Amino acid sequence: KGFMITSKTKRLKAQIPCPDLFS
Amino acid sequence: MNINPYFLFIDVPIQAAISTTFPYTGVPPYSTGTGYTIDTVIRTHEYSNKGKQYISDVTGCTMVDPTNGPLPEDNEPSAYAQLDCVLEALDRMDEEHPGLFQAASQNAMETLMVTTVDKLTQGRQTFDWTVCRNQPAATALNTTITSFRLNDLNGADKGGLIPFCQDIIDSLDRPEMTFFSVKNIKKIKRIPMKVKDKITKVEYIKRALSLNTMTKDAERGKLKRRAIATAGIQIRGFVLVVENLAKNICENLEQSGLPVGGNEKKAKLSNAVAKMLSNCPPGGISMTVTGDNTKWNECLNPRIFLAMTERITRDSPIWFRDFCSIAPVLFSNKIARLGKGFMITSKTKRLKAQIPCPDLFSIPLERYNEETRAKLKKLKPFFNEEGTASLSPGMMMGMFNMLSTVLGVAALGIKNIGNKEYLWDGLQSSDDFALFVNAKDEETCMEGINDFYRTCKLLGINMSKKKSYCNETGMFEFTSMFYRDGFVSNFAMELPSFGVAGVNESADMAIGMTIIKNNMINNGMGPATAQTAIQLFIADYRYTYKCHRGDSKVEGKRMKIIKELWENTKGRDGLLVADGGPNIYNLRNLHIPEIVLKYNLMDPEYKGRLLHPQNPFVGHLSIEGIKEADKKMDYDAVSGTHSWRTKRNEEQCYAKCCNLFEACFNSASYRKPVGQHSMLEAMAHRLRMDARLDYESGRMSKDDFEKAMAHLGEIGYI
Amino acid sequence: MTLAKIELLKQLLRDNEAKTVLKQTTVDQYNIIRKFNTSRIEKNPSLRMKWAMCSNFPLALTKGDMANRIPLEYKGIQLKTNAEDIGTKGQMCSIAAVTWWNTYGPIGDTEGFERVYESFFLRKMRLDNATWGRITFGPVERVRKRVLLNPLTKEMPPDEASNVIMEILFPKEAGIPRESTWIHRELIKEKREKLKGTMI
Amino acid sequence: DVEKGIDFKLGQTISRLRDISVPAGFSNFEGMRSYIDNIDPKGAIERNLARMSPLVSVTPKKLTWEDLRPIGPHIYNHELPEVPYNAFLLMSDELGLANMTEGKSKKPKTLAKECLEKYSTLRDQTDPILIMKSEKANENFLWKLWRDCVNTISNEEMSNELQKTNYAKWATGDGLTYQKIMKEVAIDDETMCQEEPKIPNKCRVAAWVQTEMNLLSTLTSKRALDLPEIGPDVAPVEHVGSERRKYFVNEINYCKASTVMMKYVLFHTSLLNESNASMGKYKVIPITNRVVNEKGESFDMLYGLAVKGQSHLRGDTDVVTVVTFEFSSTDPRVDSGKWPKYTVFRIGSLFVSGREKSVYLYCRVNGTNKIQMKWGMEARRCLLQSMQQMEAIVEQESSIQGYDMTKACFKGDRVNSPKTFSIGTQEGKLVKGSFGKALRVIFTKCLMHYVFGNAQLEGFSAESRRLLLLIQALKDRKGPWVFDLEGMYSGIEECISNNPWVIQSAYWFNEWLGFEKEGSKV
Amino acid sequence: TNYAKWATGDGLTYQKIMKEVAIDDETMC
Repeated sequence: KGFMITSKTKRLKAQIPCPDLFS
Repeated sequence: MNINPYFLFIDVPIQAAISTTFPYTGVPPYSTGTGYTIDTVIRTHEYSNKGKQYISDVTGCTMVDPTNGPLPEDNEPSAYAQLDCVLEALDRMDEEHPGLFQAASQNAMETLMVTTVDKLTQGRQTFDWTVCRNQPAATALNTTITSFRLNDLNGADKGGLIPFCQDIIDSLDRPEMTFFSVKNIKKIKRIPMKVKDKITKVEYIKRALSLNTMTKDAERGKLKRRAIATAGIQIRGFVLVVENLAKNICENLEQSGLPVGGNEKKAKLSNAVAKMLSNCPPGGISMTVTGDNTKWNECLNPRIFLAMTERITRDSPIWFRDFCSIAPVLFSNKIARLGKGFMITSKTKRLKAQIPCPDLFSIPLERYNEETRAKLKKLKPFFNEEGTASLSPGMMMGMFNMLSTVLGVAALGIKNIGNKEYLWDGLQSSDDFALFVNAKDEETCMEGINDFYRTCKLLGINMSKKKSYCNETGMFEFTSMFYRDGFVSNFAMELPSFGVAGVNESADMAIGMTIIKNNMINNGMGPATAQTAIQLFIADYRYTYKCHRGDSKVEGKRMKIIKELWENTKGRDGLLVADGGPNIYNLRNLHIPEIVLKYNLMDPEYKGRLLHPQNPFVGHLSIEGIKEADKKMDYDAVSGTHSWRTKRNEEQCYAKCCNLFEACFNSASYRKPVGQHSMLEAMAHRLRMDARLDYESGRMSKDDFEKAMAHLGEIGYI
Repeated sequence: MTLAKIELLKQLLRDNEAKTVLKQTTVDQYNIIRKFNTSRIEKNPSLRMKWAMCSNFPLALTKGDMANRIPLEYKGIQLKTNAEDIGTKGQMCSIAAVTWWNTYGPIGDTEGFERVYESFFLRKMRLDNATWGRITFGPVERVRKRVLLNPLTKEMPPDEASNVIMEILFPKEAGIPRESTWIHRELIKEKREKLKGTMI
Repeated sequence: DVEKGIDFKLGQTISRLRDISVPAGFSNFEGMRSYIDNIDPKGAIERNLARMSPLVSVTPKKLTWEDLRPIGPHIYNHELPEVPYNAFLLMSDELGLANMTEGKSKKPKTLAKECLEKYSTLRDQTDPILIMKSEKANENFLWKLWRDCVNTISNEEMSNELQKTNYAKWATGDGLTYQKIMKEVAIDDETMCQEEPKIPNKCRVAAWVQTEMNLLSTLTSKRALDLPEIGPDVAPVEHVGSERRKYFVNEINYCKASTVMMKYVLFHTSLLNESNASMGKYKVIPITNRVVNEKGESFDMLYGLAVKGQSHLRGDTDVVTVVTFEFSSTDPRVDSGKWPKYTVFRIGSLFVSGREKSVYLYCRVNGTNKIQMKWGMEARRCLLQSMQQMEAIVEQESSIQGYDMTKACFKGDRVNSPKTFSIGTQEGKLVKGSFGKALRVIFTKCLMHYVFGNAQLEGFSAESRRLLLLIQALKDRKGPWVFDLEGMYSGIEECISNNPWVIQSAYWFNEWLGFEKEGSKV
Repeated sequence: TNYAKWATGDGLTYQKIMKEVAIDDETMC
């Protein structure tokens, strides 16, 4: 599924898919 | 080289170029008002905190009484007005005028006995207690009338304002109070219904005495915001009567700038300055104080106004004296509503919530900002449990303009203190006063100015030592009108009036041209300026209604039809600017409606089509505004296709009853009907006569007649 | 229409509120009844008018047979709609139909304007035949005076003016002529004759 | 019944309220009524004054030139930051993508499409060169949003709405908003505090304001301000008016401030139209203008693009967000203090006549409301404010000598020299200026009074008018006296915080006051 | 139910966004 990145100040999350692991 | 616009004043006097100083072309300041309202309450109580503090046993709200209080020992604003000094000023005014008080009071009483309740429908938005909001005056009055019907209160049907005020005063004693409240029931949809609600006597008294608040956003030339207060319908009658009485008194007073407006005020200003210049002794100096009063309503106790009302009506019927003294009583025990409350937010969770005023003190004060912390720590003593502030002392802006002006004129007219070798007189109007002091030297001029300042401080009036100055007579400013060496420049501030009036094409055009011509007459707008104003207004008018010249290649829905009409009709000088016609208006003919102006130049087909006797775009009910353009400005227009109206943005009961009555008696829409009988029977008789006449003329069939008469008999009138 | 009037009256009376108000308020009190409108006046007429002119059908047309003269869409341009209305109970329309009416449609009568708008045409006549002269650029001394803005055919107080207007254009509802119609009998007959033959 | 009279008696609650609403020292309204009806004051005012403390008085002090001091000394201080450019659109930096057109008026979307079509290099530029990302905005968001703008403008479909509708939501920051909860949770929660008020920054005198004031007040070969015709002039008075009007427009039309004013008016008109027509969809709006050269060629100028957010607002004071991308020929690195609010690129270069000059795109997020949105289309009244005063000026001259001078004041004649005002300065030497230049200066002053207008400007002008009138009185030797000078000065100077026009007005006021002080010796 | 949403912390949940914005935002880690 890739990875998950998150901004705590904005309280936002998003999933980076495997094909986009270097973008 | 570095440009500098201020250098224009090196080669020109400031008054001549005063118009450019004012930034009356940008966006006026606009806005929660709860903070401002709380600050106003805080300041009002602070100025009078040394008065007598007691607790009202009719409502339970704290009251502060500054009248006859300690004499101020500092320049700070003081509401401690001495009653004896007020009565002395009133007595001096009475002596200086022949029975003016009696004449004014009698005329006020006479016009009051003739006034109807519906006069209360005029004005601006008013506080409605049935919903505890701000509603249009007409709707608020209608709702209060409806509510009164439930609690055995009547007099609105009786007509005149006397019964309405009488049963309003009665309502304050009913052990309960029933009315209809809006219930936004969930069904998901939120549907509003009427729910029969009841409140006790104390709650009703508080609601009647409450003063709703709003932010004065429309202001143009003030950085700091002020709060304007709207009162309920239960004070409108009394406030109206007292204001009319004060207007009657102040109109005769040559020292009063109100209610005269326009060139009349300039005439008064110039006449007064000329008078004072004439009256100066030989070699003496007549100094003019340009004054701009501040805290003009946060220092005026309503008790002083009660005393003024009683003294003004010294010789009048007891019933009228009692009636006209109710407004000062209601204002002396008023309560102030408090905006919508502060808003608290946490940024670590992106959360926010507005806190309603009743919950102001449900939160630890350590969470509000330090400024609001202090505000609430100071407002706690007068805070009502329901979420209102007890504000007895002082007045909110805009209520007693005439009465406050009369008090100011009373202060002005003393004209001397201790028989000192000077005199003073001036102009006063609703928080703006210009004073003139004549003496034999500057030192005595300022002795007189200081004496007048002290005397003002004895009535709650506190002239602003920061917004005022003094100079030699012949140069000053009054209510934003500048006088210098006989030249009174009407400060050009009517610029924000050249936009389309937004009522319809022909009416908007007539209003704009009349505005241009009136500005030319009054403000000295030069002919070139008027021509350019015509140009700009025509540009805006064409743009706003999507009707440019038919020849021009602009594209649009109506523009294609305008293009078609351009060549489908030969006479091209008769079309209207709303039909892409060429502009014809100039300075010489701003007073003529264009339809009559272009009547000769039109074509027979064009004038027949446009000026059709019947137009689906013209309706009878649309004629209401044909007289006055909302200030009620008179404009001259012509019936035609361009006289249309825009779409709209016990209600139906009254509305359709009145509409049907108008449709039956077409004369009603113009002049007040007369008759001592029920509307139903008048309509029934008129309709019976009309049906008979229609049949006898052959306009109605026999079956139609029989059906109509059957319906009328069912109505019970045949 | 009188049958429509009686049917509307019956339908209105079917509700008890209409029955109680009509039988309660005398004819004189009608004024008060009329003044109980919403008073939800537009806060900014300029913005409202600007927005409305861009809407599909801002014009509020009164229900009638006029609409049939014009299609609901002419030359691929929408003019009027058959959707019902609540504010005015009529139909909706657009300035396109107004411009078309100014272009084509029924041709009315031109007689009425010769006399009905007599004051305006007299203003134009006084302007056209006026003679201009020089311009004096020197300072002008002006006095503030109470002046009549517009000429009047026969100046009269407001009440007499209203009574005369009713006696002119409202033949019915003329009970007991006062001591004002005999004074203005010539004006009454002149205006009556002039305005006869109109449909405004 | 005529022997009875009206009956209006007070109930119980109202009577009690009247009883307790009597001034101090009374115990019943009957007592107050009797006291007022009977007691006679015969010098109560003097008795009260004879005891009131002598520490209360107007404090009358005569005002001399020395007392007047420069207003707002903090602008001089260099420790404070330079004032930034907070106006809605660029004024002296706008780059006009100009396309010659036969004269046909077309929809703004098609006009922008064609203007970009002419300049293929800038239309197809896709690799930006970030010159500066200001403080918070994201370069990726702004560049992608601008690319979507260009694609939408250049798309074949007439629709002018963003085709993404989701990237813009975060580019404009619409989603970065708090979520409102009910009062109960806020009461219970302890971390839900109240935001401290955000006061404006205390800045210093910039330099771009003066340069823009100079540049917007100069003639340009390009004219845009056009006005509708009026009817034939038959009276002599309207003939004189027409001559004056022509002499004025021949001067104002060619000043760049007129072009800026027309650009602002057109942009705000288009913004209002889009907002009313489109409520809850992101829109693309070219910043269009029309410019006629002396030869009569009606160029159409594209000055940039703007994304309009979601304007679904019932009220008027509600804010709607718009992001502006503006073509310009100015590299901000020359003066980075003027552009701390702008994230810019370098999207190429262009030749005007053979002299290559760069072309950058200034991107910035901003917000407006229906009130300012309307006033944008009412900004044309500046023109009127420019004419009225000058009209008065001319009329004054006409009062002196009989004939009409509008040709004499502007250009002069064989009997009277051309009228010259004092307009500027250099090296401490004040310089004169033609009548037309003075009219231009006044028009630009009015335009700036609009563009940089807010609460601070009103509070500054309406309160410095006091000092203006005091100086006017002093120049006429009226010997004006003042009560609390420091109060007026504090009132005025509590408005010079961050408005560029307010700071420059304070600076010019101080300089002119110094000039008046030095010239008062005579 | 409305109160329990914030009492239990269920309402304090981060918001999902499209991968394009997240990649284009440099503050998301």
